[PDB]
Amino acid sequence: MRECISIHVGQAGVQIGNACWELYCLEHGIQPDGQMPSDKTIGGGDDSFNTFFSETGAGKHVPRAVFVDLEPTVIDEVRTGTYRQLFHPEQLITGKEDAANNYARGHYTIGKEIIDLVLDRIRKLADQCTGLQGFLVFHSFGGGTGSGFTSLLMERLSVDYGKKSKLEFSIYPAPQSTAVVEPYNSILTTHTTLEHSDCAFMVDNEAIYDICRRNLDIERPTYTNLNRLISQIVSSITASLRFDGALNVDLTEFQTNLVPYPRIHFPLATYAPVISAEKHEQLSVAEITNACFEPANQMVKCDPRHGKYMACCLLYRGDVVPKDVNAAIATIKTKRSIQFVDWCPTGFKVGINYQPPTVVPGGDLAKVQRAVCMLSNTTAIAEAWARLDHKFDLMYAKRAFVHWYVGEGMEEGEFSEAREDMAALEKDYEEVGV
Amino acid sequence: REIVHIQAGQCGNQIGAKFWEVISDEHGIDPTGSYHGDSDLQLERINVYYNETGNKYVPRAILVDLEPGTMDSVRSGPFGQIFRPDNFVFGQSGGNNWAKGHYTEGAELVDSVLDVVRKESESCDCLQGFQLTHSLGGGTGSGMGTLLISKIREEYPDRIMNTFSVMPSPKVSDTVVEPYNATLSVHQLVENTDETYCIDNEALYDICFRTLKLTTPTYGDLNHLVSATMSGVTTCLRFPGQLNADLRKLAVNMVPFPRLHFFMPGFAPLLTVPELTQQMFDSKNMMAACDPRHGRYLTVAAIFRGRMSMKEVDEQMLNVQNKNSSYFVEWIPNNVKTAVCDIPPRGLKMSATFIGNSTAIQELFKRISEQFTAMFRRKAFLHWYTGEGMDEMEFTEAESNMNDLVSEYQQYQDAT
Amino acid sequence: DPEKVEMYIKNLQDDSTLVRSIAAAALGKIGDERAVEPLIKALKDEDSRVRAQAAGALGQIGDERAVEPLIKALKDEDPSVRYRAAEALGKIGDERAVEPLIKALKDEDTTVRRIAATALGKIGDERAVEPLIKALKDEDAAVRLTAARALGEIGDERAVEPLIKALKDEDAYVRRAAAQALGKIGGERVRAAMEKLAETGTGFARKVAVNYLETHKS
Amino acid sequence: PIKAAITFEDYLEEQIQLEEQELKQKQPFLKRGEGLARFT
Ligand SMILES: Nc1nc2c(ncn2[C@@H]2O[C@H](COP(=O)(O)OP(=O)(O)OP(=O)(O)O)[C@@H](O)[C@H]2O)c(=O)[nH]1
Ligand SMILES: Nc1nc2c(ncn2[C@@H]2O[C@H](COP(=O)(O)OP(=O)(O)O)[C@@H](O)[C@H]2O)c(=O)[nH]1
Ligand SMILES: [Mg+2]
Repeated sequence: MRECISIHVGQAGVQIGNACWELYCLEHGIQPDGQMPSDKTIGGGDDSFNTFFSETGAGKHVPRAVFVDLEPTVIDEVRTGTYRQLFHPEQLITGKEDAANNYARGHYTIGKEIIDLVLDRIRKLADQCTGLQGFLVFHSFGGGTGSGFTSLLMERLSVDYGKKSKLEFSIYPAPQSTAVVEPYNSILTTHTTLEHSDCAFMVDNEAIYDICRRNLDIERPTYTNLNRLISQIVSSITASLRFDGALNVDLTEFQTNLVPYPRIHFPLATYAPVISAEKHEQLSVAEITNACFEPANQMVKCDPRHGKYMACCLLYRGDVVPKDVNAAIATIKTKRSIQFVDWCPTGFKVGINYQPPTVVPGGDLAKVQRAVCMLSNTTAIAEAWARLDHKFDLMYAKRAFVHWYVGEGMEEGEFSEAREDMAALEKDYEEVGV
Repeated sequence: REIVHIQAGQCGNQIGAKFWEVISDEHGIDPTGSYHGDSDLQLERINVYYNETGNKYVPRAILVDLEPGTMDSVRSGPFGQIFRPDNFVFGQSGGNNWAKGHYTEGAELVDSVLDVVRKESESCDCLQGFQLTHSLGGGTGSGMGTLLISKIREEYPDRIMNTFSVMPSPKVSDTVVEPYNATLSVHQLVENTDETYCIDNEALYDICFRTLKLTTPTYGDLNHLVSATMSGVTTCLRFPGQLNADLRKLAVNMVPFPRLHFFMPGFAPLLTVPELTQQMFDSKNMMAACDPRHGRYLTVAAIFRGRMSMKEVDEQMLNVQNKNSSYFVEWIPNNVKTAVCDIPPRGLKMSATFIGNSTAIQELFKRISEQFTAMFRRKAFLHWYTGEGMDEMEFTEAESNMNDLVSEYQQYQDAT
Repeated sequence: DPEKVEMYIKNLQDDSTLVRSIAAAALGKIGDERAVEPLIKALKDEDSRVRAQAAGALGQIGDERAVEPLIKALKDEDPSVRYRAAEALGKIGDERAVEPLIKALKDEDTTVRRIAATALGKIGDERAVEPLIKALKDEDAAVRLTAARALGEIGDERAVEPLIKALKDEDAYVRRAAAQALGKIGGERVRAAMEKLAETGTGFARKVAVNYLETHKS
Repeated sequence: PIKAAITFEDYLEEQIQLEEQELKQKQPFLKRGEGLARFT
């Protein structure tokens, strides 16, 4: 089998991790005390969903997950909540002084003081794996911990876990809220992580916020609303990894056929349907597939119509038959104009995970019998980087706030090195749109 | 988590006691230290300013004055029972001489203050830093207060240093040497604090007389404005949220350049969401005597307090930046942060507090520099400063540092 | 275009790993036999993303020169490279890849085991029958699916009894592939086995046996 | 109770002489950029 360690870094990472593991538990029939009455083997279970949960001798199913924060506040809520008994206490690791929205504090001065404990706990976790396939890293781009400590951790993982795949669910900053220096942390973390990451799924908080207001009629979405929606998307991506099926596409096949090219490893995710519980008829495979190409359902504000596709993967779940997907894909090719690059292989990769989408009780989403998540490697994603780079440029040209970083163990030349790398990444996207 | 509060001298202790009275009522703490509130929102971040033994919350406050009379007046007050008696550090002879506060009597007392600071800091899981209330025109709050900042800075260089500094005005105080004291202190604050809220006696006097129509203002009337401002600016620190939640996140988002850390505090009312938004950026509502329209905002923080729509606050805040885009630095994107707390201050249903890092603050520094230079050119009263140890070159260095500060604000005011 | 092929061949030696991997992918799409030797050199590239693209390109061109280098790429540290090489070996269809692909069925990675199984069926070599029969009992349903399909594709009767057991699989797609594979093999071995299943067998297995005897008459 | 001095620096000239009327009867410092050192 193929185990996967989830690492949740900083407030955004930890709070998203709470939403994911709450959903994984519901999807798999695991109670908050870790007991799965369903599991036939008590020393194991059905060793397919065992990719994400190890199994105690008592019959306790424990997430193969690490939660890390520089301040204790967030993780103290996990330690005293409904799932206080789901995770091991040593999998919840917290410092006392957070990074104060400063990449340099997360990566150098404060982050150093916790990194060795985190790696020891990952080395312990890895020991309980039959064959670790890799890591799933959840973190914000804007925070000092999410940016600095994630980069530091990714660098250290590469020494003795290099051969393992590393995928990151990253929260792209949006001011509607933002710390003024988030563009700095965002560019800094993207530059340092780029060479040690296999694929990075960005989730623009403004896009998720707007879907909540428009699709779920939530006047003032909280991070809970946002995280519940994000976790539904995360679940669809990882379902192939947690569920046994003939039509489910394995990590190796998906990462290779979506990000085969090294630096340009940022796919756009689109999820459908997003329906309010307040409402409801049944959406067909063709209807949910059509919705994948509407910009309203995108996780990052962008226009794939303005760019070229390098790869496209469709991850269905629920009452979905292959022949109905083939018919729906054929239809959209005759209406929509999905332009692929002139050197890339054209075609869609399709994965069908049989268990339909589960909704958290009380959550604003309706229960649907079929859902899809489209992952498309489009050059349009350069628009999102251009936005971040521009805000970085405005502040850096006047050296605004730079002193906070240079006083916390970081060299000023690292700003220009990170920015030049982003400018090269922007040029890479222009070069493939040939 | 914990913030250590220190109040030094006449002004420092009077406004400091008023601060504790105001936040004690908001948090449900009575003058005996007992909690008698009816909301869990109150005790969520109570540990930031109060120590617990259990059935008692005690302000983490250190009270310092070279003149013993000040500790007597604070002890006689309503909350002159909550402060821990051992945390009162009183001398015998005060006299508006910065050199006596910084080098003479004040230096003789400072180590005993540091002993209490040390003792408070021992019982703190995560000390955020220090908050000092003082005036800059005096001798103890100014001279000893800045000595305390320097000594604390070199004992705790990894902790944020915050001050509420009361800038003197000749329209309020008759002491001729106040420009010297203020200039000597500003030099210390430039090098040793992370954030300084400039509370200008010139603006407080003008507000009471011209806006509040009080023909006979007292220090109590000026201090009513100060306390309402101090409560508002610390709302972020005292209640749950995310915006400028601790002293370091606040400084990282408010201070683009290390020396440019002097804030202009504003308050409304002196009562709709559009009204609170508009009145907050009105020169008439500023606690520093500077017209914000005569400078640009590098960074701004706004705290709204009361029952109101966070949706309408977002609409109004986006609108005020849109309309006045010319007044904000174009090279610091999304430089205005908003916090909305449900608990309003006592006596008001809706209120808002502004914290701006505006280049217009140079108008206040120019005023002090003009007065200092007029005095220093004639070498007026230098003898009793140098007669207490102080060097003449410290006057020159302080003057040049303050003029450098003015020029930096002007540089970024005119920048692309 | 001949000038276009020559440009991508030179790009296989560029300092940038992105330029090298795009050139290997472009050369696979073009399919010129001039690129076979430079692409075999790109299989020994320091970067795995470049090695994998070169391996995929070699399957697309389909030159037998790449069989030995692709067999070496099957023992690669990166699973994307072994997947891309196993896929290319099945595509070229050289039976020198039968023994290496048989060992690849025991690979730690599911994508490799699936791709090796379907590549073995594409080659259709009778040597792969015993190893593919053992792949029917795989932990992953997608591997069992491709093993059942491959056994039908090869068509040796040794797979009849194990394919009849696959008609009782937990996965619905695996059971249907096994039934299709039994029909593809055909003959007296399958007919006699379906006769037994039509009277004794239950559920989908019985249904398949009864349907087989309906469409296979006289 | 506020005791105002101010009319402008004319109060300074009046007080330099008032100080001389009382006479008729009868340390290392912080340098500029010293705090900036904390950002290295
Ligand atoms: N989707 C989502 N975004 C979040 C969440 N929490 C914070 N964010 C976003 O992340 C950014 C703030 O970074 P944080 O992750 O909170 O900071 P951190 O990782 O804890 O780092 P420090 O604050 O420096 O300790 C902002 O853009 C927020 O909108 C969450 O639970 N979900
Ligand atoms: N706002 C305010 N200013 C005051 C108050 N008392 C004195 N001041 C100011 O404080 C300065 C006098 O110095 P001070 O620190 O009070 O006296 P010291 O004890 O000898 O240091 C002048 O700038 C006064 O205008 C007060 O209660 N409130
Ligand atoms: Mg945080």
